[PDB]
Parts: sequence; C-alpha cells; structure tokens
Amino acid sequence: QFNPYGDNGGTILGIAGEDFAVLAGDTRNITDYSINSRYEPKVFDCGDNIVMSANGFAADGDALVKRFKNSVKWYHFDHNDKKLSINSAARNIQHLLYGKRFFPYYVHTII
Amino acid sequence: GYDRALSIFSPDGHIFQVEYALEAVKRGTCAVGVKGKNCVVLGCERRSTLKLQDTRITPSKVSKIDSHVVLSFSGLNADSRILIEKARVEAQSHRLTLEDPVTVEYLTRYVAGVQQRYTQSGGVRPFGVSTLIAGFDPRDDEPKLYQTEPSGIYSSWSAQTIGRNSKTVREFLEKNYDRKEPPATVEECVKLTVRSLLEVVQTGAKNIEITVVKPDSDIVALSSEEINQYVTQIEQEKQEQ
Amino acid sequence: DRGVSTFSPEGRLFQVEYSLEAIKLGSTAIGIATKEGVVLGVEKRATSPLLESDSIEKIVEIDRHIGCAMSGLTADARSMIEHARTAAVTHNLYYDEDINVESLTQSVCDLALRFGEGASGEERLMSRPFGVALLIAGHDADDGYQLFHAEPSGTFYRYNAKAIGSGSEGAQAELLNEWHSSLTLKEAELLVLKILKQVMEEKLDENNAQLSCITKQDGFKIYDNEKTAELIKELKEKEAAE
Amino acid sequence: MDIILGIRVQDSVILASSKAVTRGISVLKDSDDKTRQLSPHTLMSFAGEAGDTVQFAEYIQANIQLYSIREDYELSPQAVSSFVRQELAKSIRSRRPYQVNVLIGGYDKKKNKPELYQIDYLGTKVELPYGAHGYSGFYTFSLLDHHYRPDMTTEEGLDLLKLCVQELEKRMPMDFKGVIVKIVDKDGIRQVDDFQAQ
Amino acid sequence: MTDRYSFSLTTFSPSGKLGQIDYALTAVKQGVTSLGIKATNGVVIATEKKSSSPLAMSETLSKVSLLTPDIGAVYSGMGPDYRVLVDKSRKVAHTSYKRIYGEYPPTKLLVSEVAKIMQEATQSGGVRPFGVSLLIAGHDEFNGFSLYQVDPSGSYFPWKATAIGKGSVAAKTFLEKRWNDELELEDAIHIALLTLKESVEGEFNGDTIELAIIGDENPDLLGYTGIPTDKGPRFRKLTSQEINDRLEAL
Amino acid sequence: GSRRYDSRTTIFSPEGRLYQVEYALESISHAGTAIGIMASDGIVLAAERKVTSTLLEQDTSTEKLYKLNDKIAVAVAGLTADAEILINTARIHAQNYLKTYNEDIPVEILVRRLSDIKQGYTQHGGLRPFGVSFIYAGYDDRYGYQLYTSNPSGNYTGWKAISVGANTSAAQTLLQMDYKDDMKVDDAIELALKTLSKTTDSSALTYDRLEFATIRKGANDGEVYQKIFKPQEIKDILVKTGIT
Amino acid sequence: FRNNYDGDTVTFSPTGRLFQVEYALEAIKQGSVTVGLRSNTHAVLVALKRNADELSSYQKKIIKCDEHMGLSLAGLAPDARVLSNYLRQQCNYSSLVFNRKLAVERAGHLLCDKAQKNTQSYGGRPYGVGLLIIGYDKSGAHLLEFQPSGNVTELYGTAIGARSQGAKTYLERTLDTFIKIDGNPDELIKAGVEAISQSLRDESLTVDNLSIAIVGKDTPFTIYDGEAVAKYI
Amino acid sequence: GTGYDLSNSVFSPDGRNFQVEYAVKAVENGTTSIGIKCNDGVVFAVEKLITSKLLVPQKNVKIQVVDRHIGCVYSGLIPDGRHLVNRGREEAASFKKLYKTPIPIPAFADRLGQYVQAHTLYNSVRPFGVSTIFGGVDKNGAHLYMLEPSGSYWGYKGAATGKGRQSAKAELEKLVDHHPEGLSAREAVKQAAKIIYLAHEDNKEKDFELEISWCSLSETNGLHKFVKGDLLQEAIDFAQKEIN
Amino acid sequence: AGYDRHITIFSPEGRLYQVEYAFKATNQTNINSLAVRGKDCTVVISQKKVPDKLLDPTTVSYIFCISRTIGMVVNGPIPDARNAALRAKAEAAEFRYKYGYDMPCDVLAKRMANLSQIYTQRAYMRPLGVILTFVSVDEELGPSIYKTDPAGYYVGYKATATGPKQQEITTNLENHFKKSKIDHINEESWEKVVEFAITHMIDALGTEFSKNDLEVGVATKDKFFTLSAENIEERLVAIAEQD
Repeated sequence: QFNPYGDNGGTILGIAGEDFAVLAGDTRNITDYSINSRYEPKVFDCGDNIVMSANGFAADGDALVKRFKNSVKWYHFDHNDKKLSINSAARNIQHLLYGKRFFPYYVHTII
Repeated sequence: GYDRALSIFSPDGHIFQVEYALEAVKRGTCAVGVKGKNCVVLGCERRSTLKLQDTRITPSKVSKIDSHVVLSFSGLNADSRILIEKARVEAQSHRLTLEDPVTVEYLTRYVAGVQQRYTQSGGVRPFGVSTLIAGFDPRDDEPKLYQTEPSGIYSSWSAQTIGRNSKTVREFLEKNYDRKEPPATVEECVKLTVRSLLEVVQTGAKNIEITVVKPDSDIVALSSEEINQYVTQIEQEKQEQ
Repeated sequence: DRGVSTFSPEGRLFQVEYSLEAIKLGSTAIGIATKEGVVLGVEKRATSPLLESDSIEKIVEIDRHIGCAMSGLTADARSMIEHARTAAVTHNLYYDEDINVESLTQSVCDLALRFGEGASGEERLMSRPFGVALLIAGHDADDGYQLFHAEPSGTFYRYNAKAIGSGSEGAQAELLNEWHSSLTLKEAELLVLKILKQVMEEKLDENNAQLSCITKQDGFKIYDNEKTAELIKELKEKEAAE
Repeated sequence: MDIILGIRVQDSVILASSKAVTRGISVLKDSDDKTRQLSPHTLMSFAGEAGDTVQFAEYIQANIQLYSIREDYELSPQAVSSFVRQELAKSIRSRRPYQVNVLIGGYDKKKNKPELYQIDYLGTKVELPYGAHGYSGFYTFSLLDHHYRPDMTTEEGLDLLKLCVQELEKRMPMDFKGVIVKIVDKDGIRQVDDFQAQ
Repeated sequence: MTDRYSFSLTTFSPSGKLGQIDYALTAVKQGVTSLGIKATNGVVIATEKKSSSPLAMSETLSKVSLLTPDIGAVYSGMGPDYRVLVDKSRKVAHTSYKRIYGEYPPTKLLVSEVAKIMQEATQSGGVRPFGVSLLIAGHDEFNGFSLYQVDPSGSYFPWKATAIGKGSVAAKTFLEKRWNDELELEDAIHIALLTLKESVEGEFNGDTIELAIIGDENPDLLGYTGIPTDKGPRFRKLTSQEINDRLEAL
Repeated sequence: GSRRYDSRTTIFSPEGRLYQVEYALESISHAGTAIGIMASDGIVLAAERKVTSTLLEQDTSTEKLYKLNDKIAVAVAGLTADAEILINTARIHAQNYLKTYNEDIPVEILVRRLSDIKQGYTQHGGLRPFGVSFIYAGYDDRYGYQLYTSNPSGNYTGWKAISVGANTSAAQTLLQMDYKDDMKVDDAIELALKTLSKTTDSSALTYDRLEFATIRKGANDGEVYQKIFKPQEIKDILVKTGIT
Repeated sequence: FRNNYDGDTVTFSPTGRLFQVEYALEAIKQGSVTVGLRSNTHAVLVALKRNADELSSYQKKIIKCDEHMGLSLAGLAPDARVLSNYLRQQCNYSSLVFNRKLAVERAGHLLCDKAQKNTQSYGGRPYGVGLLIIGYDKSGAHLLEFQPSGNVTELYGTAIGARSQGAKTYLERTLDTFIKIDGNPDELIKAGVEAISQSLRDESLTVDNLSIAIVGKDTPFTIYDGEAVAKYI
Repeated sequence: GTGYDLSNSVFSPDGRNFQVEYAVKAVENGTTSIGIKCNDGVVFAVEKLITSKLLVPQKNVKIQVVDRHIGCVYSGLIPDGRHLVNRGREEAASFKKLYKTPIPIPAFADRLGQYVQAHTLYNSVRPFGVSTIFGGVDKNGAHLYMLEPSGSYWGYKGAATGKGRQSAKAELEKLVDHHPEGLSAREAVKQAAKIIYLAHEDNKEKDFELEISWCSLSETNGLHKFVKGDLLQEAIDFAQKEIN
Repeated sequence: AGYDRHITIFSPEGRLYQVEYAFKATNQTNINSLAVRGKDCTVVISQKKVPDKLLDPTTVSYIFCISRTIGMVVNGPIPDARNAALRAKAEAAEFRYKYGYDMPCDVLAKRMANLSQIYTQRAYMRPLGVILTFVSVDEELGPSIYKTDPAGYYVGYKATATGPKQQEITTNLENHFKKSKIDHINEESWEKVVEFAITHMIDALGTEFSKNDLEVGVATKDKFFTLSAENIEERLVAIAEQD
C-alpha cells in the first residue's frame, strides 16, 4: 500500500546566546541506507531575522518552510511591512502545523 | 435563487421598505409597557373590526420567550410569529450552552439583529413589527423593558408604547411617569398601564389585556374582571371631579 | 429598476452616495488624536424623555487598544463591530500580538463594497451598503495613537481630528482651528465636549453626550457620567472666563 | 456499566441511578446525577458512552422545554418517549450514533397514572412496571419479578429499590458509589436525599 | 447565464385576477373543439384533426393520447404544451404510483398529478402557465368510469359530458339535451360524432376526426397470454374505418 | 437583466400594506362562500359551489371541503389548485406529528404551521402568495371543538362562527345576529344553510350547489366522527330546514 | 439616449458603447494624479497623495505586488486593493509553483482579463480605478497603464488622474531625455517629479503629500514617503 | 411598441436581436485587421494606432495564438477578444487531451462559434464586442475564418473587419480575381502589409504600427509564427512603395 | 405590462409574441428548401446563396448530417442553425448509446421539438429562430420528413417546403400529388427523385439554377449524404434534356 511518508535523516541544533542565536544542521540527506546528497541545505533564512529548520521527512519539511516564508511575505503585505517578531512567528507556525493535525508534517522544527 | 435588493437607499438616504415597515407598525393595534420598582407590565388593545371570536384559542398578543421573559408587539401578526419562534429557540440554545437563561437585553439584542438582518439581505422584506421585550435577568430583581423596530434599533424604556395612537399614549406616560418614584406597586403599576390605554381604547373592557411579570419567572395575565375593576375605579377618579 | 451597484455618469456609485446622505442625518460623533491618546465623543440624542439614555451605545470597544464611534443607521454597525472584534481577537490567536489599528480598519472596510445582486468578483451577498460611518481610534507600537474614518465606500482616511454626522461640516471647521500637534488629552476632551455643545440641538449635559478615550497605558475606556459631568462643568467655567 | 433502575408503583415512578463516574483506573466523582428533568412531570435517567450520555440528555431536555414554551403545555410522558425513541432510532443509522440508553419516568396528569419507559441506544422502546439498563437488569428483573405488586405505595416502592440496590452492592463487581433516587408523581419530581441509609 | 427569473411571472392584479391564467384560458378558447361523454359502460373523448397542410400526415399527430392502459387524454389549446404534459403525465403515473403500488393510478389521482404540474407553472419562478385544457377519461376498479377536465389554473372537475375549445359553449348546450344516465357507449359515441359535426367546417370523416374510448378490456391488445388476471387495456383509439361506419348511421 | 420584469411580490406599499396579499384577498372575495359554525356538540362546515352545470358530476366532486386528518377538515375559498398544494403539505405535517409523538396533531399546531408556510410567500422568495383562505374545523383533547380561519397573509384566528369568500360581511352580520353560545349542531346546520341562502348570488339554494360536513363526537361511541354529506343527504337536510 | 443604455454593464448602446464602463473611467479622472516613467535600468512611480481635510492623511496610492513589481492607483481605493491583491497572488503563485518571477507583460494580461469579466456579466460593476504598473523582470524595466475597460498598455512613461494631461504632454516631450537616465535613479525620479508638477495647479507637492516608488536592475521595488522624498521637493 | 433593444436575448418584431447589432457597431468602430488564405497557410495582419510616442514600439501585441497552429486576430473591444481566445485555448486543450491530435481548424471554428452564439441566448450576458479572424493549417489544408458577434462564421479566401473593412475587402477581392491559382505565403505576407496600409486611410489621422503573423505548411512547418525583422521590413517596404 | 412582448408570457389575446417574432427570424436568410419522399429514399433541396466573393463557398451550408442515417436542413440564421445541429447530433449519439439502436428521425424531431417548447415556457432561454426539417429512411417507417419550429410544434409530411416563397412551393407540390394520387415520388433511383425535386423547385420559384445555386441531401437505407457541385450539375443536365 502507498505510504505518504519517508525519513531523510539529518539532525539540527539550535542554541540561544545572550544577544545571538544559532541554528545548525548537517547537509547530508539520506533514504534507507543510501545517501541522496552530501550537500542539501536544511536551515534557512526566512526574513525578519529568522532562521528555521524542519527536520524529518524532507518533503514535509520543505513544504512547511516554504509555507512559512510565504507567511512572512503576506505578514508584510498586510501590516505595513511590520516586522514579524520571533514569538509571533512561533505562534504562526503552531497554526501552520496544527492545521494538518490529522495528516501531520512529519518534521521536528526549530526556529 | 431570488436575491433582488428590496431594501436599498433612496436619494435622500432612506430605506423606503424599512420606512413602510414602520407604517405597518403604526397600523397595528396598540401596545404599551411600564416598569415598576419590582415589576413590569404589558398592556395591549384588542381590535373590533370583527367581534364573534373565540378568545380561548385565538392567539394572545403577549408571548413568553422563556419562563422569565415576555414579548409583545405591534404590526403584522404573521411576521411576529417568525420572530417569537427564533427568540424562543435562541432562548433554549443559550441555556443549553451558557448554562444560564438569557438576560432581557441579550434576548432583545438577538431579536433586533434578526430584524436588522432582514433589512439588508436580498429577496426579503423587513419585518413589519416593533416589539417590547420585558422581564427579569436571572437572579436579578431590577425590572427590564426594551423595544425594537424594523430598522434593527433597540433600547430600554422606563415606559413605552407602539402601534396606532402610540403617539397619544406616549404623551400620557411622559407626563404621568416619574422616574424619581416609579409605580412602587404591581397594582399602581397596572393602573398606570390601563389609564394610558383608555386614552386610546375608548371604553374597552374586553378590548384591553394586561400581563404582569415579577422576578423569578413569575408571570401572569389578568382576566376581564380584574382589568375591568381597574377601569371602573379609574372612571371614578374622573367623575369625582 | 437599476442595479444596486450602478455607476452615475459622474463616476460614482449611487447606493454609496445615497448611503452617505443617511449618515448626514446621524448623531454627531467626534474624534481627536493627541500624543497622549485619542478622544471619542458622541451625541446620545435620545428621542424621548422615557428612553433610558445610557442604553444608547454609540461608542464601543473593538479590543483593549481599539475603540470606535458610529454615526447614521447604528443598527448596521453591529455586524461591523462584530467583524472587527473577531478580526482583532483572531489576529491575536494567530500571532500572539495586537492587531495594528490600520490593519483592523482595513479589515472592516473590506466588508464595505460586498453588496449587490450578483456582482462578479466573489460572493458579495449583501443587498445594500452600510448606512453608518465609523471613527476607529486606537494605539499600536508601530504608529502610536491613530484616528480613522471608515465609510460605506470602503475607503478609510486617517485624521488628527474628525467629525461625522449631523453637525459635521460645522464641527469639522472648528476642529481645523482648534487642533494643534501638541494638544494634551485634557485639552482634547474639553475641545470635543465644546464642539458637541455647538452642533447638538439639545443642551449638552453628562446624559445626552458621552466621552471616551484610549491611552497606551490603560487602553480604551468609556467615561462614566460622573467623570464627564465634571469636565462639562470645567468647560462652562473656562468659557465664561472670557 | 452504570446502574440505571426504574420502577413504577401505584401512583408514582421511581428512578435509581448510580453516583460513580469512573475513567480508567480512577473513580473521578461519586455524586453524579445521571438524570435530567424534561418537564415538570417527566424525568429521564441515562447511561452509556462517556460524552454522548450528557450531550444527548441535555439535547432532549432543550427540545422538550422549547415545545413546552411554544405550546404552553406539557407533553405527555408517552409523547416524550416517542420523541426520544425517534431520535435514537435516527441516531443508530447516522455517521456516529449516540451510545446512550435511557429510562423515562413520568406522571401523566391527564390519565393520572405513572409511566415507565425503557429505550436503548438502538431506539428500542418498551413500557414496563420496572426496568433497568446494563448488567443491573440481570439481577433486578428476577428480584422484582418476585417482590413486585402494582398497588405498592411509593414507600413500598422505595423499600423495593433498597432491596435491589442491596443485591447490586452484594454481587456486582464494580463499586458504583450508591444511587440517587427521585420520585415522579402528580406533584412533580422530588429527590430522596436520604437513601444512603433509608 | 443562469435563469435569473426566480420570481413569479403570474401575479395578482389589483382587481384580484391572475392575468396569465386568464390569457392562457383565452389561448384555450381559440383551440380546436374537443369533447368527452360518459356512458354507463364507457367514456368517449374526441376532437378534430385540423391538418395544417394537405402535405402533412395527420396520423403522425395524435391529439388523443394514452396515459395508462385505462386512461386517455385529449385537449384544446397549445399542442406543444400538451405534448410535454402527456410525457410528464405518463411518467408520473409510474414514478409516483406504479413503482410504489405495483398498479396504475386511478383516474382522479393521475388527474390530480397533472393538475399539480399545471398549478406550479402558475406560481414557480420564471414560467408561464400551460396554454391548454385537458379532458382525461379513464377507468379504475374502485371508481368505475370517469371524465375530468383540467385547466391552466390547475383546477379540475368531473363531468358527465363536456366540451372545450372553439365552440364549447354551443357544444356544451347540445350535450345537455342528448345526455342521460342510461346512455350506452355506442349511444355516446354517436352523440359525440353529432356534437363534433357542428364544430367542423370542412370534411367530417374518419381521417379528419380523432376519437378514442375507455370501455371494455381488449385481451386482443394485450400482446401476450397466460395470465388470467391480466385482461387487456380498456383504452382504445377508434380506427378511421370504425368511425366512417358510424358516420353512415349519422 | 431580468430585474426589469420583476413584480416584487413581497414589498410594502407606502401605507405599510402588502399589495399581493390585498389583491389575493380581493380574489378570494369572488369565491363561493364557505361557512363554519361551532356548536357545543360539534362543528358545521357549509360551502357554496361556485359555478356548476347539469353535466357536472357532483357525486365525484369536491372543491371546497377537504379532509386533512380524521379529526380535522377544512373549507376552501379561492384557487382550488393552490388550496390542494397547501392541503397536501398540511396532511403531511399531521402525519409527521403523529409518527413523532404517537398522538394526533393538536388543531392549532397544524393551523399555525400552514399559516407559517403562507406567511413565507409574504416575506421572501419573490413568488405570488397562495390565493386561498381556509376555515379549519377540528377537535383535540385539549381544546375540544375548534374553528379557525387563515388567509393569504399568513394570519389566523379562532371563531365560534365564521365565513370566507364572497359576501362575508353580509354573512357575518347575519351570523352575529342569530348565533347563541349554547347552540347545537342541528341548530348550526340550519343557521348555516339559512345564511348561505340569504347571501347567494344565485336564484335558489339547491343541493347540487352545496357541500356540507359536520364533525361530531357521536354519543354512542366516545370518539370523533367527520361526516361529509353526500348529494342525497344534502338534498334532504335542505328540505327539512324548510328550503325544499 | 444614454439614459436608457447605462443601467448596467451588460447593455450596449445603439452606437456600441458601454456607458457603465465609461462612467467607471470617469471615476479615474476625478482621482488624484500619478505618474510613471522608465529608463532602461529603472522605472519610477510618482504619485500625488490627496487629502480630505488638513486634519486628514494623504491616502496611500502606491502598492507593492512583489519584490520586482508594484503599481499606483487613481480612482476607487477599494478596487485598487482588490486588483493589487489579485496581482500579489498571481506573482506569488508564479514563484511558488514555477520558481519564476512574473513577467510584467503577463501581469498586465491578467489584469485585463480580470477586469473584462465585470463588463460582460449581469450584476457586476466595472472596476472604478486606473492603475500604473512598473517592474523589472527578465527583459528590463517596464511600465503599464491599466484601464477599467480592460485595456492595458505598455509605455515608456505616462500619467492618469486629474489634470494628468499636463504630465503626459511633458513626458511625451522629455521622452528622449529620461529614457536614457540609465544607472541613475535620483535623475529618473527628479524627471518624474518634474512631470507630475506639470499637472499641479491647486498647490505644490509638499513632503507628506509626495509619494515615490522605484524598481530596477538592482533595486527591489521600494516606496518612499515624507522625509524620504524631502530631497525631491 | 419599442424597447426591444434593451435586453440581449429579445427578438424584435422583425426577428432581430438589436443588442447583437449594437455590438457590431463597437466592432466597426475598432481598428482594421485582416486574414489572407494562401496555397498552404494563412496570414494575419492588423493595424495598431500609435496613440502617442509613449507606446513602446513592437510591445503591445495583438495577434494571439491558440495551441501551436492557430492564429487569431480581432477588431473591436480588445478585452472581449482576449476572453474569446482564453476560451478557445481551453477549448483546444480539451480537444487535444481526449483525441491526442491537435484540433482541426473547422472544429475549432465551431467551438468559438457555439460559445459566442451562447452569449446571445440570455439577457444576463452581453454579446461579444469583436469580430475575429483566425485560422491555421491542419490534417487537410489551411483554413481562414471570421466570426461575428452573432456567432455567425464562414470559411474565407480573404477576410477583413474593422474601420477599413471596405478598403480591405476591395483589395482582397482584386487578389482573389488576379490569382485564381493561389497566392503564396511569401506573397501574402507583403500583400497583407499593403492592404493594411491602404485600409489605414480611413484613419489616416493617427500614425500606426504594422503587425503580421502567418502559418504556412512550408514556410513555418504548419506552426503559427510572427513575422519579424527582415521579412517584416521587406513587407513594410513593399507597401510603403505602392502606397505612392 | 407591455413586457409581454419581450419575454415568453401570454399577451391578453393568449399569444406569445417572442415565439411569433422567432418565426420571423427564420426567413432572414431568404432561402427556400423542400423535401420529397422517394420510393425508398428522401431528398432535400435548398437554395444556396453566396453573396461575397471572399467567401469559401464550400463552408456555406444549411444542410447537416446529424447521424449516419439522419439529415437535417435548417431555415434561419446560421448561428442558431449550428446550435440546433450540434444539439441534434449530441442527442442522436446518446440515444444510440443508451437504447442500443439508431435514433429514429421522428423521435429526434419530437425530442428537438420538446426542447423548443421549453424556450416557449421558461423565460430565460430564448427560442431559436429556425425551422428544422429532418429526413431519413427510417428502418420502420421508410422515407420520412419531420419538421419543427420555434413554437415546439412538429409533424411528418409526405413532402414539404420552407422559406420566404414556401407557399408557392407547397401548392405546387400539393397539386402534383392531387394528380399522382400517391404520397410520394414513384421512382426507383434517388437520382430521378432529386431531379423531380429540383424540377418542381424551378416551376414554383420560376427560376433556373446553376450547379452552385443549389444544395442537395439524400437519405437512403442506412445512409444520408449530400451531393457535390458536380453531382448536382449532372442532375441539372439530366433535367435539361427533357425540357
């Protein structure tokens, strides 16, 4: 039967400093026991000084990051280019995620 | 499929259909309501274009929305039923979800919105009805009296009237109701109510029905006699001068 | 007859224009925006001495940082306020923050032209425009204190001061002179109170008029009669003073 | 299951309902009133699936009350039970049926006779001298099939119940935390606050 | 697109009239005459086949239609409206009756169905009433023989005999004189032919006339044998020949 | 568009009246008169058949008295077809009520529902109202004998005796003149026949031009019985009351 | 005449005119003036914001549709919102699905097609707003004029609104001049402000009254208002 | 009476549909455009009024392609023309998707035909304000068509519409007579450029811009392509020369 | 009130003007056509008029092939004619699919008529200003001619004609049949029937025809086809050698 899903491995890490923050993650993408790419970036700059990663099932992680970035874009279009605070991005993402509560995004996500 | 805009603006800024809805209210029999210090009374007149009816089963003018709230109106009867029904349903729904019966203001605000809605929806004409909604909020004793109209507007009154000759009877109440000292009794409150109706009913023992609402779902309508007794004593107030 | 969304030869929408005529017949509403807050005042205008003047609600709270005043067919404003309140709360749920005053206003104005009998653009199921205009006043971290005028035309303007309703053109001219970029909240209160007194048919008192404001510190508050009555007194005095 | 008993005597209907509410390994509440008053002279007890139970009860309560106000009249117990059966009968063939069993006891002011109705979540209705839902029925039908007489007084009825409740406490595996009893007669519905030891 | 005619095209005028119903009746008044007579053992409906050209084949145009094997209809007014009515009627006879009770509907009910259809075209949004009047004749086990008239308004009434169309007034009068509750089917067929002759300007023969009856069962027109209970249709259209034969005895 | 041909059947006149309803009523006024008189032991429904002929089959006919339930019947005044549409939906409502509560539908409940349907065509939809007025004659164990009347507006009321259709003003006055609370079915039957007799726009009041029905609770039984008089039965009662 | 053929858009006059569309166009004229002009490296939008009172703001007239596109409005604000928003989606769609920036020429076709729909079906009303679209895509700078009729045209420069005829003649003259303001933004802008003033009369473009937007080779569509434009008054 | 010209689907007493006729007016009032069928393809050309010097030259294109072998040009309300092409485009994709083979010109014609005719059936839509000339090469030859707002259309040897349809038609008729053997793709391209130039006299006031496109089984392999650069200039001159 | 002339509602006289005016439109093309029945075939002749020289004569036709067996000729504007044709084709294809046999000419006529009757009663759909003549050699009825109009009326003919000079053609044919005493052209070959058709077409219209002035369609057992310029020319030459 068709399984919607997959696992692309990788890991990721995010640490918050007093006036800085980091989000790291290997660049290896796998499937079962094969390597798909030794370099497939997984942490992104989304704008308004926010970096995010959605690790787990690649397809889901990408769709999410993509959906979020587009979310930031419209946040500007709708609130006179107001900057999206990290805390607001978080809440916005909760909604993005819980939106598929019954067909989840198979990803662990950090911003 | 029918959505013609029947309620639209005219050059002067009037919604004629809503305007004409009020004309239908002016035509309806009269209705009045005055609040006492521990009660509210609702009086209404009875037409006489045809007399030979069966008072037992002919629909009465004052209706109960819930055990603690009543609604009277002036205008098209058919139209009022629709509103009474909706009000009654909303009343039960509110209890079911909030676990507490509606407040008179709430039930009034709901009825008003339904009316307002019919003024700017396609394919429908406004309700040719104005109402007087009264009662006591749950676990409260301060009487409540509100009035609504086709436009969807609503507010509370110490006393008010609607229907034909409401003009006349309003004057009576304006110069007969002291907010300082409201009818401190159910009796003097019911009297003030009939007196005001007599101004227009022109001797109508059977052409006047009063209902008395007290706190804690205590509602009751007076019988011909009880009312007739108020008429009798009142006509003497006049003759004794 | 003729389409509810037709254009006059002068490039205007009849229904929207006729809508404005209705608003002119409305009770006066005035708003003054200062660097200490925005003040909103309205003419109760009870139609009978029996009507309990405080059951007249022409000033309502959208959110703790947004409040508004209405003029014209006030019944039409309920769904507008409802939409507004929801939009405010909803924004907060999705973003964990306050809805910007302009955004909230933009949202309300989006309902404006959604009227017709089959207007090819979406599902604008409303038989006529709204017969009321609003003064939306609030505050947000990005543009501080703001005053907006939302009309049935869908367009909204930002004002430092604005008057809508029966005595508008009159009161508007007054505001022109009286308003300056350094008014205090107290000055603005009296000012609104004074301008209401001129345009109102009835003698202004703490019962046929109502004030309110919105300040970053305590948000939107509606002045209770006692608080206003004294400002009334304070005004009569400053006037008699010259 | 929970205990839901009903017994119709001479001039009244008595409903006994267990007070425990258990979820998993814990007894969450021991004072639950598994009943709703549909009208001044009609009472309904219920048991079944966790959520459906109260939701259904309250839903039915709302409808009867709405009927009462609309018509300014109280529907007969027979009529109310017919309404409830039709509801359950519609539910059984819907996306997610209400898994609730009920006992409807009322005093018909027109016939001046108490009535007891048993209706299960399938919409199976039947009128009886006495009835019960769940495993309780397995002990109480023969108990009552023995100690029951139509002319019993409300008092004899309560003793008859006590006899049932004792049998249930003796043999039933679960601790239902006692019952709440209510009487439906010509003067409305009242609750026997002293059954924890009558 | 989309029918944006969601309002009634038939409304009450200040006088209390329903204009379109009236006009529809006017349309019927212009239609060729048609009639129906009820005997004690049958019913007869007939009308004139007003061929609209000598090049047209009058056969390919029946004004008399079978709805059920024991019910037939004829009309006066706008042929096309009639045609579609017969279709709807024939179908409703199944959908609303045969498919439910396993037996064809009794005359009054089927008529009641048709009447319903017509009533709706008097109130539904965006439509004009039907411009026809029908005469439906049938027989059912518990009601015997019956004759009904259905009007554009949707009203229908039972008749002993009646006529509609062009010379209805004149024809109705001629019927009142020759009708009696003892007439035999042949007597009515005769009377029918007579009444119809007055309304015909030109040729009056089995090719310019359309006449059908609702009488005895025709096991010969059943199409099969082997089922005692099934005896054949009571509805039979008379052949051009069978008509002429009766014309010589006119 | 089509807005050009829309009669706007559900709008108010400057006087706050509903054109269509008023005109529908105007239509009803030319309909055969129908009378309902409620006595202590029953209800009487009498109606005048508008237009008839020698050839008209009166046996199989019905155009004014319809049975809705076993305890409720109605007298019609207006468009027969419109009446039948409402009659049938009325009959369904009765059955739903029964299937739901296992009790016959109270007379007023049925009357209100039907009147509500009418009121609907009065406030929305852009369709013409039904050109019908009903006199409902029913019985229930809560109010016993009841008489009601409903019209195009959707308004309904209860009466002791009432008329609808043509010459109601005349008929009402005559009824208001000889009706007495303690009346009896047989009395009402006569009062009814007389009234029609004095308001008919016809020469004489013959049986062939009538429909008669009574709802009694036949003493020798204990239940309600609806009787719809047959031509012969009408002819008799017609002679007896002294109208031959 | 006209009076009988202007009841709604679905009606043609005996001469072949759609009066409702025409009346819509009339709302553009009553609208404040705005101007657009492009070189080969940039494109600029200079719009005159109009104010109600001296206590009211000068209603924003420039909307950004994407990093590489934007427009100016003259007429009914709400309609510009509807249309700009639609354009914002089309741009967004193009990116997300094809990872391709939307061609300005194509954005024009989309606007025309959307407007045209409200001029052939009953019930709807034409859009009462004019739009000027500027943008930098895979073929350089671009300027588009959008008319509610559904007609969209690509120009080197132009203007719409009240007295717009002034600026339009000026640019029809200055053509050879500004068309070569390549690599220099401040010049193209100044060249624009000098075109917009050619339609003034009432007053002079103040600071809180002037509004400019620009896009080009290495300039993501951006909007300047107030202090930001002070150096152009 | 009158008013038969205010609603689109209405028939006037003489059996016409005035709204459609008024649509034609809008067409005649527009730019001129033409189509020339040659021995193995078709050529399209249209006039492009240069309202001002601000119009970026060669940019505002008018001729449109449908699929890969159909060329469409129209006179009248441009937006309406695009709308009709969008449809045609879908109409074509749908055909190809089910039958694999790209849509035959005649088949395509009726698609546009039926769709346009459709807009003359209801009063809730306006007829098309354009006349369209389109065509291409298919399984058996080249086909040229012209469609009227009425939805009417026929096959042509040469066709023209717009402001100077007469000048054009005049010219076209000459060609038809002076070339009974058939014109050539190369020839038609120039001939077309000329006819546009001539027909431009009925608008000689404003300066214009030429635009041509063609579909020739040999010159373009049966695909629709625009005439650009050299071949365009060559034809522009061929006209510029005979205009004097 | 006066709107009873714009939409399909009854006029006080009980008439439907829009349908009447729809009929008017059927003569707009000023073409005449007629159909006659052979012994085992059906023929339809129709004037073909091509005014413009820019027109591709081969695309101008008012005769359509509805199905392998049914042919339909239209009298009225071409857009409405094509609309009716497409529907008729669709209708005929579906009938075969659902019922397992070719839709009979009379049935397709009744079906198309019914559809027209609808534009007569429902307001929003306008009638089609065309008259449809269907022909074929039905597997049950033999040669058949059925015609329908904007009224929704329909009937079968022994022969018929339609167009502006419809009446002269009809009386012409009527007379010929009063004479022959039979309801058809007693001819074995359709070639002679087509000739007969073209002949009486001339006698009635008092006009001579060239191979490009006519349009001919023939219906035979299992096939309906139209003739070519040359097929006609051949027919014209034949009648030429008799007069």
